[PDB]
Amino acid sequence: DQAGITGTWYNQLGSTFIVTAGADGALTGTYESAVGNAESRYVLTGRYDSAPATDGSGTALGWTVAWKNNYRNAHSATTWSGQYVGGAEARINTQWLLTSGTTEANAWASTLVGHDTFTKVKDQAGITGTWYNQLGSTFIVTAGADGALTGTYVTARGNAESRYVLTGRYDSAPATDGSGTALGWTVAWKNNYRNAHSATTWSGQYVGGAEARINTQWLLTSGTTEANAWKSTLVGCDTFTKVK
Amino acid sequence: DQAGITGTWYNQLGSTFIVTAGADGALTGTYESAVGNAESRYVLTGRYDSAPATDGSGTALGWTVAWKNNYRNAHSATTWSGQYVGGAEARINTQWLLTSGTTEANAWASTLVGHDTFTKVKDQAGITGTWYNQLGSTFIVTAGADGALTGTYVTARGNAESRYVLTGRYDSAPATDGSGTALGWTVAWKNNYRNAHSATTWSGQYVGGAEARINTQWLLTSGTTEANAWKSTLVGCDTFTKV
Repeated sequence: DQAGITGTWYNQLGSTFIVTAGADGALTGTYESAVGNAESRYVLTGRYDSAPATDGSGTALGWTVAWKNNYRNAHSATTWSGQYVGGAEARINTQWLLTSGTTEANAWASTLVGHDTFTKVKDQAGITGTWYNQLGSTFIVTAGADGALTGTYVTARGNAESRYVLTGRYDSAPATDGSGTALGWTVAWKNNYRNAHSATTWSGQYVGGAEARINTQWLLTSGTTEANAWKSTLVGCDTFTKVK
Repeated sequence: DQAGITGTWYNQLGSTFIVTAGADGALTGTYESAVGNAESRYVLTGRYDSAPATDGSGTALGWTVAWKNNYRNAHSATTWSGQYVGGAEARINTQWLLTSGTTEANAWASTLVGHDTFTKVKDQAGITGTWYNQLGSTFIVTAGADGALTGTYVTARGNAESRYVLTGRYDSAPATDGSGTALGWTVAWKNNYRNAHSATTWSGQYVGGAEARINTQWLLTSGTTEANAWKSTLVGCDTFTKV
């Protein structure tokens, strides 16, 4: 829960994840990566299921880091999708997508995938607006000047109805060689009407111009028992356009 | 290397992988899963980089299991994409995609993703033919009556030229409810002309009819040093059509 997630987490690479869980399902914090084109802290935002099922399954959650701070710009964003498991050896088991901004020629090679285990020991104008994917889903987002993404997601498919809060990050200083703009965001599939004990992260890049698009891959993690943890995470791809 | 890979491997779930690596980059064997809708042995086929680099990096490889045998049909296929790392604690580090045959309505929810670590210590007619993806790549495949897939792959993109061998598996007895047919295959990016020290696995489903498709997700693993292992694997999606 909130008390369970809030705190400092360490992964198998030596990265440090500092997070506060809000009563409302918010995740806010800083990420410090021991590997890659990274240095010092980066802002992270995400969501978690603030009312997980009480059958001993984990708590679905997700979060995004855009790899830009005052010192470094790696023209990339990672999203982690996973579940928090509580108790004496508390864990956040995740899968992650790392998208780099690329030319359209290199887009097929844009996205790394991996797994991280966390333990408690050891432009703006372009993106802001309404987007529509091939499923009929609607993504309403405001890009902040500081790399924030905030808005609501409405899915035409799955155990979803009405709007869900979304938070994420984008590279607010993309390279100006015609590369896309790396970004990601999370929805926890809980609102006032439904709780699907799950969270999706989208990792992708915004491409501008006459046919602007946001090309993404996503991870959907469900809260599971440890028995079913191997079958907790769906993967897919969504293409968003500004026209339905 | 061939000698390093050949043998019995065990993962964190208690599954057993028995494999023979051929001198030609072939992987053949049986998989026994400790979890899921699986019992007894299932055929596996795949490929590996038979000429990895000698800078200490792992050896790219992948393989497929279609979850059909004489006792069980789970209308699914898993592809593992990873690298073999040799020495005293030999490992195969993988990511996997498990695609289930679904209706078009449920296709968005068809594919699971995970990671497995292995240690040495504990529609035949529809599919057969030429397929083209959105990148301009060409996939030529023969589906065997037994769930085999064999053929060649020619990629319009990446560190690739001419044909590469492909092997894989499909559900040779999907359900009679309009679901797609689960399948997967592997290409190791080595031929007589090029070695890209990498292997791709496609996991997906064949949908038949007037606009037949193979909808896939893929994992591309490069051989890396242990320091670069975190950045070894690309993920994407390819749609293949007959046109």
